[PDB]
Amino acid sequence: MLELLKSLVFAVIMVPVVMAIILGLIYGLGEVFNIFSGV
Amino acid sequence: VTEGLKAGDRVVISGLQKVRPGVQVKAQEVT
Amino acid sequence: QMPAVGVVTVKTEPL
Amino acid sequence: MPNFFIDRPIFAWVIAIIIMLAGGLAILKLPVAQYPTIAPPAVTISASYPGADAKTVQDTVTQVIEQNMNGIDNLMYMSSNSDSTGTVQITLTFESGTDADIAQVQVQNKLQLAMPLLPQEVQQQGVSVEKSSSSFLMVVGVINTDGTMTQEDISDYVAANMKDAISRTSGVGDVQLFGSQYAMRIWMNPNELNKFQLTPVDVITAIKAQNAQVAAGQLGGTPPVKGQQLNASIIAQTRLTSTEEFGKILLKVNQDGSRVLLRDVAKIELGGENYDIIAEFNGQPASGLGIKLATGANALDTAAAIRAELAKMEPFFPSGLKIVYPYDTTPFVKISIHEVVKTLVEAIILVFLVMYLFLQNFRATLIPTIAVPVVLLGTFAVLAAFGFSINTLTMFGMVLAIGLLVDDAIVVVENVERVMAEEGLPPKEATRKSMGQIQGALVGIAMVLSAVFVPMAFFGGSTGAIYRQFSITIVSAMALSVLVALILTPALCATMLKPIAKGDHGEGKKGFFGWFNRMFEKSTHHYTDSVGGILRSTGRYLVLYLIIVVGMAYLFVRLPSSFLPDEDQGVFMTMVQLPAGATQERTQKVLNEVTHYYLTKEKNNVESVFAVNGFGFAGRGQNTGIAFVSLKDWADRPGEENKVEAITMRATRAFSQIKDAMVFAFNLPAIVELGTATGFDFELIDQAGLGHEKLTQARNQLLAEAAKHPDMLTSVRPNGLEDTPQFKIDIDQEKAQALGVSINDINTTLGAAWGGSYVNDFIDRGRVKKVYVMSEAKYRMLPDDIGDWYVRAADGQMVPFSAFSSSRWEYGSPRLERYNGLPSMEILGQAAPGKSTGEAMELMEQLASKLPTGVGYDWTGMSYQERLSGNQAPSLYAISLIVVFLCLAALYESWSIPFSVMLVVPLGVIGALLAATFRGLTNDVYFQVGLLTTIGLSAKNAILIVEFAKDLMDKEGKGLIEATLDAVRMRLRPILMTSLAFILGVMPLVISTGAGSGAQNAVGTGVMGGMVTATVLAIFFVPVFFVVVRRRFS
Repeated sequence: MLELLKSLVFAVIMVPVVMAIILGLIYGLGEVFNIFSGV
Repeated sequence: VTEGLKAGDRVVISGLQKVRPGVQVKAQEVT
Repeated sequence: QMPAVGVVTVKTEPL
Repeated sequence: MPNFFIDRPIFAWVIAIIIMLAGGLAILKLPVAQYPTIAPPAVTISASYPGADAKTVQDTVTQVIEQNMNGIDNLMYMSSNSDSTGTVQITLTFESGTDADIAQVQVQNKLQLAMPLLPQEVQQQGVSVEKSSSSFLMVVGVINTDGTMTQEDISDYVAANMKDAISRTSGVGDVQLFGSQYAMRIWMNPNELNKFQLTPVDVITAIKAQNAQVAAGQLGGTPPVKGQQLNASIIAQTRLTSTEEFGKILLKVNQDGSRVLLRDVAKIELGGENYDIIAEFNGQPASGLGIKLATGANALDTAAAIRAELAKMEPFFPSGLKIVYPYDTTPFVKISIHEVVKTLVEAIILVFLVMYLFLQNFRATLIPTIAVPVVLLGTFAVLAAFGFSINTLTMFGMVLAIGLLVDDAIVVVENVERVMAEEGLPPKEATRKSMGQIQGALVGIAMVLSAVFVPMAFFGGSTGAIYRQFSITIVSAMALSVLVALILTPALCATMLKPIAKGDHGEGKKGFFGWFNRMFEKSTHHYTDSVGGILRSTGRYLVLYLIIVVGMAYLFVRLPSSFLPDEDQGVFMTMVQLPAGATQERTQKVLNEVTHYYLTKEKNNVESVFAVNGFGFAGRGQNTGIAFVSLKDWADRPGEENKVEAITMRATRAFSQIKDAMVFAFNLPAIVELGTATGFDFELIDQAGLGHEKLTQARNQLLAEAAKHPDMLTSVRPNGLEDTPQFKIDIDQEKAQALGVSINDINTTLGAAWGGSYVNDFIDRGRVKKVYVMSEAKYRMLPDDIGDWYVRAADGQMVPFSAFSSSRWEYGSPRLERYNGLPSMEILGQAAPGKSTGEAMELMEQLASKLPTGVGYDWTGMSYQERLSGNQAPSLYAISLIVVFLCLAALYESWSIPFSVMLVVPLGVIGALLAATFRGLTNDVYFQVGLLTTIGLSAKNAILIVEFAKDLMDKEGKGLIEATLDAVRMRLRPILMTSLAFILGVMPLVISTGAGSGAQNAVGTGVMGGMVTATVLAIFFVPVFFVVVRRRFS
């Protein structure tokens, strides 16, 4: 009920932000590695 | 006590465990 | 800190 | 195998049904306990010598016992504690894994051969052997709230009408009583004894003669005369059954009718066996019971039965009595089960949501939801079959392995879905091709996980069992998951998939799905071109790898190490040690002060104080005291300022002002069975036969020397009691003989007047109880009182005790200790809040090296376990390394390719160390397990990537760079999905507030760091290692 609803809403608001940070590291590492590779 | 103690002397009754010879202490009378 | 002790006063009396 | 079961879905369904039935049967019948048998088996022998000082008990009792207890196999170490009260305790701790039910018989049988070699008094009291490594399931305190009943009345009521019923329920093992039942006390009176010309030996003889049972026989005897018809039993004199009957015992009757009665010379009452321990619950007199769980029993059911049985008895409870539960362990098990259920539900919902987000197909989402519970039930069944139980560690392993099950399901489903999308074939052939391509990788990773987790179970000692639970659970979960992925899942991919057309990956629809697919494809293209660019070069990132390696090594060296984190159990101990010579009155005053402080200045935190006077963990006596403070539920103690640590720190800070007492407060270890204090135990042993004064001086010098480094050693305190003044009575033997007084009479009078003698047994209200004889307080309480006792000479006159005896003073130790047969003393204390235990151990060893020659050092308790890390030397990690190397070389034919796979291992260890350093947690068992799990996950990702690249390179003619780029493009969605699932599922472990949250926090932090860093730094690095290995070893 209330605990189930709070667990669901927390999961659905936490998945997209976490995926956002993970894509952020993907972007950042890709760019820095591209910059460093060409020296 | 028959010998060793004189009138007006002060003998510790409490705090003996936390005290050691040759240490400055705050002495208070107890009743 | 300063340690504190509880002391008694020695005075003679008849018994 | 997978294609074989693809054509036969119901064969896989039948296997799944069998596994589910086995899991249900296993969960129906399985023992439940807080912890497994972690502590080593231990047997304690207890003997009592009433009214005897430490030296008499040490030489005359425990010497003979120690001498005759040699030859017992699997013995680890023995310790012995004597006392001035008259109790001696010998604790023998054996090796781990041995059957205690045979060692107990061995020690008992060896003891029974030394019984006739002991004094008579200890034999009459009797010695008892028991198992101390059992742990208490609960303690039930019973209190009086009006003032009628005293400790003795309550203890007898418990022993009579509560002990039997509580012991006779289901699942209850040993039941211990913390009090003593009644005993007829006979208090003499020296004035009355002198008045009637009597001595205590006369009273003893009269009691022995008039309180005995005689076998009268039988009317109409066994050989009958010819013609007998009557037969019955003769009931002659029996044991006395009342105080009024004991008061009518004759002592001296003349022929003219004049008589002396026992009541005329002594006071008869009903008291306790020993007035040494006074227990007060919240200021009221109380008694207690200790209930231990029997082996192979359900904890929750036993607790519920105990509560129901106790609640049954209130109508028959006499006067004012109340039942309380100061300490019970069921809430921890209930919390563990609740956490398991919550983690399972959260993982299922989360994986369904992420599959709907990515694969956009409900039929794909529903596949794992009917596969993970099958593996869970299979793990339950296998764990039940092996012989394990439902502890607080096995369920932790299960919540850890949920992620592995989700990973396997994600890998299989995503591979089949992408094959269908990029091939256009329908579920059947696509599933066949995907299973044929991935079966070898699945078998290889299963073997790798088994090889990396099995050797952890070969540890010895407590660490051995702690690692064994997790290792067995993890390997069982991995095996069941890979078997399920081989059998059940391919059928699901065969049947429950919709054959959508190629190109319809959501790009034909708008909203969140099409847009999200758009950034996903854009980011995938960016990542692929970036990794191609970085793979164009080789030597630029080797320096980055070396930098990561050296940073990880520095972090590993810097991180402090410990054994097991402390936890908020809601109960903590407070110890009071008065100065030498202090009586019971001052101890009671100090205990009352402590109770008042706890119940006044901490009303919102504490719940009850169970003060015990006369007994302490250091040593029993009228000088020490203990108090077990229990707190309210964790729901009512929010924040980190209302936990056990803050409470005990504030308590000791406040108690520092308590004069005439060094009151300390501490928290018991997380595993109560292993040790009683949270710090190391260190023992100094005499070897050159120095004695006691030299040992005491050496101990004091060592304590002063260790106190001079207040940076890594804290609360370094002795575990014994300091020497005390003693009263010495010397009897002039020739003066006593000249006056006409026998030495036996003098010895008996002195031993039965001041020490107390146990005479006979009697039947009280239908039970057996002892009868004790001792003087009446006021006549045995000061030295001058020794002159009040009179002894009868041969002439019939009474001579005073002061006419042939003298008196003087001496110094004696009230507690003598022995270790392994040699005199020894113990120092117990913890380390600094910001340093490792091992460094403190090494510095303590160095300090002990400076001791005067003739004194050695040793460890005991958890310290010994901490010294059992010789198996934790690289001799085992290297074994695991070669085993996994052999497995990897066997999976794919190469002696050099597994190097690339192993190069990914540090990339998760670095993140685990980073998380540990950020949170500040120490290197312990739970962190080690989490680190191993992260290593396994990173190895799994590396295995998948390398296997796909090798298959692309070999089966087709794809070049090195092209095949590597295609493989890393292909294995991107599964890796991200699995990483997201694991990271989001381990959120509660990191965010856990309390209720045994230390292990959860440690494991969650390690898992988070390892998973995040491995996911970030493996995709960019594994191809580099692969291409470098292939080109260098071309």
